[PDB]
Order: sequence, then structure tokens, then C-alpha cells
Amino acid sequence: AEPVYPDQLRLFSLGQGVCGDKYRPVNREEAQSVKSNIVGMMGQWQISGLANGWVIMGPGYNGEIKPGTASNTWCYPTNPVTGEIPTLSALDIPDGDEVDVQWRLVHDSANFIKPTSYLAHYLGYAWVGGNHSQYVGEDMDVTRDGDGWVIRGNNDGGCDGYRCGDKTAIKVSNFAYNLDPDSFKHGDVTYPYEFKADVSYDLTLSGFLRWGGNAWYTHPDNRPNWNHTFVIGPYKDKASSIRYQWDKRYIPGEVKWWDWNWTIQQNGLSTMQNNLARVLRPVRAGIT
Amino acid sequence: DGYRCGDKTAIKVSNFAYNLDPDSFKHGDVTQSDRQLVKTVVGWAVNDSDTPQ
Repeated sequence: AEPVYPDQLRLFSLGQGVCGDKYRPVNREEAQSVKSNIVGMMGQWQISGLANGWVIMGPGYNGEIKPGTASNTWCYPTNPVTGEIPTLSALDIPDGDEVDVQWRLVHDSANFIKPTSYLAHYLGYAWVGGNHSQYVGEDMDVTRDGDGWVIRGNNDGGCDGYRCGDKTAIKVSNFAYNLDPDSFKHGDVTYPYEFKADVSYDLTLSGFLRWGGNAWYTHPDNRPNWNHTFVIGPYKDKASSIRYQWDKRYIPGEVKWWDWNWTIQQNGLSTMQNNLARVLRPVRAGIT
Repeated sequence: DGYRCGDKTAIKVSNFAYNLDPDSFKHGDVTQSDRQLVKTVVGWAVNDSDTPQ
């Protein structure tokens, strides 16, 4: 048996026990591993075929797997593609003091604010943007709050929408700088050295979740308030690691904070991984 | 319509206290549950003289 990712499954209707060109029939054991996802991707009274004379039934039957035969068949690609989040080239901040580096980081629109505002929107937060535009993360304001920074939509003038006025906030805090030994460089030897250090921080999202649909695993439906934190840097915990949670989306019992399969279904695989790649882009600062 | 209409003032009521009339208090029966013994003692008091003691 091999791990199965719900986004790769394909339901063929060619013939009994026949898959596509590059496609293998899903096994009864493999179907059991992701039972809830496949049952959620089926109609109420639908029955579909598996390998070795087995059948999966829809929610009306409580998702029972029993011996049988059917015309349809769930198939998995014969050569699955890796859905891992790609890595982008580093972003280098011009030399300066600690607070200057943070200021230049948090005021960048293409490499920040907009990649961070789209993540919050995809996760299901409400009203990510200001009153003077219709697009997410367009009319935003940045303020220095204590030892951190706060980004949120501008709220001047009026707005149309239920509870428009409660705008979600992005809070950046807890910066740290770790030096790597492979960036060493020197000039003449009459010497002046040079290094680059990687920057890490904590990102907090605060706001209320949308009623129509959100990405929390319990899928609350009463518009509750919510605060969550991510660590943009080396792994520290399962709850605050994006890469970890995304890589264990094939184990249903590991899903306890966010449901990334839901986001993939809602928006598509390529867009989600591009956005996550932009959010996790490395950041470096020079030292001399 | 207004500059910051939407930031509305809130009034909070808490910390209630009661000043009783002295001759109006009554209570009913006292009941016990979940009883666990601590200690007990028994004894005798003996008087062998000719007067109460």
C-alpha cells in the first residue's frame, strides 16, 4: 500500500474494473485510509467500484465498503506527482539597523501584505481589505504597535455588508536573526568580511470566520472570533507549522487545526501552493 | 452617518450587594452529603463521692 492524496483521485466510468491510460484501480485497503474524503466526494445514493471485487457506498449508506461490482471505478495516477510546496529565491534587505529592516519588510506590497492577505482570505477570514477597494489586501494600513507591527484594512467612510467594520488583522512579532556559515565573503587582504543572516518571525491572524465556509476542521457555522499563530521559520510545533500540516493531509487522524484539502478543493492545487510558496519565501539581511 | 459611528459606548452592571433588614432572615433545613469520618472518641465519667461533681 502507498499513501493516497484525495486531490489525485479520479472517478472513471469507462467500464467495470477499467481505469484510464496512466491510472491504477484504488484498493479496498487504500480506500479505507481516506474513507471520509471519498465518501464526501460522492452523491447520497451513489455506489462505485474498487479493485478485487469491492464497492464503496455514499453517505446515504454511511460509507460502507462491501463486496460487489459496479460500472464506475475510483482510480489513482500510475505515476503520482509530488504536491510539495516549492522554494523560491531569497529576498535580501538592504543593510540597516534592526528596526529599519523590519520597516522595509512590512511595507512591501508584492512580497508581503498581499501574499499574507490572500492566505487569510483562503483560510476563511472575513473582510480582508479596506473600504476604498473591492480586492483583497488592496487598501491596507500599517502601524507600529509596541514591539510589533499591525496590518489591517482602512475603515474610513461607509461600507455595505453584514458586520462590515469588523476587519481581520495581521500582526507580525517576535523577530529573530540566525547566521549561516556558507555566506562568507571577503575583499582584499591588505580584511573586510561579509555575511547574511536569515530572519524569522511570528504571524498572527485575528478575526471572525465566514458563515458560508471556512477551513477550520470542525467548520463552525456561527461566525465566531478566532486567533491563530504561525512561525515563519524553522519547525517548532505541529500547531504552528504550515509545511508539516500540508504534508500530513493524507492521514485523516492528524488533521486537527486546518483542513487544507478543503482549500485545495475550493481554489485549486496550483494556486494554493504558489501562494504558500510566496508566504514562506526566505528573507536575508546583510552584515559587515 | 458620523465620523466614528460604530464605536458605541457600553454600560456595564456588576458586583451586586444586599443590605438586609435584621428581622427578616430565615433559613430552612440543613442537609449533608458525601460524609467521610475523621475521628471519634468514647469514654466514661465516674463519680464515687457523696456529692454531685
